[PDB]
Amino acid sequence: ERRAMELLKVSKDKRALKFIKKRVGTHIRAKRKREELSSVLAAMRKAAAK
Amino acid sequence: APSRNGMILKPHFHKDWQRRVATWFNQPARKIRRRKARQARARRIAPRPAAGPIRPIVRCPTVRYHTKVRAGRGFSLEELRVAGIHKKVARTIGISVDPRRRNKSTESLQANVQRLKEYRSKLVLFPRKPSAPKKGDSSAEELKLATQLTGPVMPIRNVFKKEKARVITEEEKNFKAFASLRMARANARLFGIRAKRAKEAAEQDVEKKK
Amino acid sequence: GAYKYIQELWRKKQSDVMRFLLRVRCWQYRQLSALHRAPRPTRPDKARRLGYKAKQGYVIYRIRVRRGGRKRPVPKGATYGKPVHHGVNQLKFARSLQSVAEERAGRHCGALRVLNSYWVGEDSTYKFFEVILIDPFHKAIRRNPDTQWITKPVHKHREMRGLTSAGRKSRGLGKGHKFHHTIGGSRRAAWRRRNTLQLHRYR
Amino acid sequence: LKVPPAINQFTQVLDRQTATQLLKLAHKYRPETKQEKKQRLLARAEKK
RNA sequence: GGCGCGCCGGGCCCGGGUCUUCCCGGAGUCGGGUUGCUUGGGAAUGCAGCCCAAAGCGGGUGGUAAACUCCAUCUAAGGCU
RNA sequence: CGCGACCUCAGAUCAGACGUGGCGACCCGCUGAAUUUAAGCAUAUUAGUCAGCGGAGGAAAAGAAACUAACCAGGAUUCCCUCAGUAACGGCGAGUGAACAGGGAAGAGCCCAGCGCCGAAUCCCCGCCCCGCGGCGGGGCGCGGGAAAUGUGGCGUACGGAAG
Repeated sequence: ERRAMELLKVSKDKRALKFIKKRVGTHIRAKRKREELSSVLAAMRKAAAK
Repeated sequence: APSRNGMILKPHFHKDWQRRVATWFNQPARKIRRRKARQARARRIAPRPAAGPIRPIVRCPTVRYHTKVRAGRGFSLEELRVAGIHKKVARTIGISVDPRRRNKSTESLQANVQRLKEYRSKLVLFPRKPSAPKKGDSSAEELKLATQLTGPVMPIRNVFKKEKARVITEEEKNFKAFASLRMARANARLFGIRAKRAKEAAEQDVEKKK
Repeated sequence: GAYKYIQELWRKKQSDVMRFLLRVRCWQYRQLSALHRAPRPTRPDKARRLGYKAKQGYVIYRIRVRRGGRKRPVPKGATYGKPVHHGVNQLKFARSLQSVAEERAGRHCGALRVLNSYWVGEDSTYKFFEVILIDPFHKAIRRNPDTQWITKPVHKHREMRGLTSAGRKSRGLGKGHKFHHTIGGSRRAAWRRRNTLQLHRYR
Repeated sequence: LKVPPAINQFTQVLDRQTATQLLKLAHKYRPETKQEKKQRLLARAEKK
């Protein structure tokens, strides 16, 4: 999770999808999770401005 | 060594079958038990039917047996509630109960709301003590005349509605039987191929305009 | 109230916290004996799912199991026979390193009855399990209607005959198309139906 | 060992003049003894 | 012994239909990669080890691998009969 | 230095209750061959069978669906007839091999962990009388000990459940 939130910061969101697959499960098990991590990442890219 | 003309054939006696052989010499005074302990059953349950809690109107599935009707497991929980009988009171007066069954058509749902009134009416119900009855409990004349039932209760027989001999109109005779089976086969299979090319041909008119 | 958060935090082992706790505690089971009693249950949440209550009767032992596989027993390594059956080093056990826990609690404590088990630590040679058991003569258990299903002479040594939920899984049963080799009671009796001749009288 | 921060806040504890003062307000709001329930349950059947 | 029916003696203060507002569930497990046994199950029917190891419009199943999709049908990781 | 609470851990011919061993014809959990078939023989076959070890009962085991379907839908489990020597495997060679639908025997259906309301409302052991029992159960009386908030009992669990 920490490591996949370091390819999402720097926008390599394919390699990151292709990295989460091996760990957690199938292509749709690595989809919502890649959609969850992006949204907490996007959280702390708000709470810094405020 | 096969002689000559003569069918090839594969036996499964290569195991030690003899050590597991089953015989039915029992067969005659195994029947005469069932029938005895059968005969015990309903002397224990006196004026209650030996035919037991009543089985619903239920089909047989798939395209082979889908013309038929048979007895089932139990009445669905939207056939009991509409009629006016509860699920834990229905067990206590010969009406079947099953938590799984479905209601997908209304042609086998109206047939099972009427089934439970037929029954509710023709039942005979005894008082709690012989010396003090109440309200829904039946009179002491039926109960005199009332008695046990034999064989399935209101048994479902095979049914079909008749039809007359008819003068055919001039558009029945002008209807193809084989060429209407072949133009419904053609449009079911090819509709996937149809819709993507009415899309790809209408895709190119949008591009060359803009 | 508090048992909603105790479940969800044990489901976070790869965090910082639970990584530390499943480490200190596991050092501290390589130190004590290979079967030993435990004063109160460690995961009181997870236990209370698999049946436990707190009342003068129940009890927990905490057994440890050597980890790994099976190696086929013959002198030096010389299985005399055909080539298929030269196999000794990559074969496996059909039941589990759970149920081997439920059983060794079972044999030692022969008065008591097994009920269920659950996970608690692992190392690289050891897996550690806790293991519920019940005194079937304590008047508390004899006289709660609910419990008395266990006191009865048939439930003797459940662990030994594939009956506990950790037990059941090897015998290969469920419902449907995926489990065809059991229809009948159990694996053995599928086989038997398929191999009789059914010799009636007239034939 | 590097005790992490959430389990590390249990070494943080209330001091001496507050710990012997906080058990004197709770001294007036205790639950009743087990012997008190024999003159409270019994005290209903005297007045009624 | 077994059913039925009085006299004293013990419990037990309990039931259904319309309207509003709350509220809901089993984790090192499901799941995969690999290795060995098993099955009539064929790009693996079931079981086990070692590694990786979840989700909540979510999870299994739908007999040929997968991506992109609407439907159909069951609630798995606790228990008795 | 002492005094007291808890937690984790000794010892007893301490008070009262349990296990071992036997028989094994049928049942459950393991482990497990080679003769022999292929006119040779290594995969296959024998066969998850023989021998080995373990646990029970008057039957065992299974059991109210993470079920079959593709229908105008059946509705726990076991058992007989059928489905079939089929669909599927197989040096595609010898050879092995189901299920669902259909019709019968038998027919019965339910309980918690968890979310939270009801002053633990809950249980075990002991001293004393009245009855009483060769399945130690019935009532009264204990400033009698203990278990328990690291969670006992009551309503209650997907067919939904609760309060007003």
